[PDB]
Amino acid sequence: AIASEALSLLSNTYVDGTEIDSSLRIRAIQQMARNLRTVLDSFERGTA
Amino acid sequence: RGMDDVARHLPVNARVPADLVI
Repeated sequence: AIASEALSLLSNTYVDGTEIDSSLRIRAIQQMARNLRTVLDSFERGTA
Repeated sequence: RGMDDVARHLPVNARVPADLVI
């Protein structure tokens, strides 16, 4: 689960090319890739 | 502390006389 004001950043950019929004885009990318990094092995752990 | 190696993203050994136990 991702929170509010968390995918709305990942859809479009309400600003025009700001660095803090690059940091704010690389944070949500990680908060959405990390859970995948766990659930891709979780259904291997189910076999254990 | 450094901030520089993170702001880019977004020798010798002497012997001792000791008492070794495992």
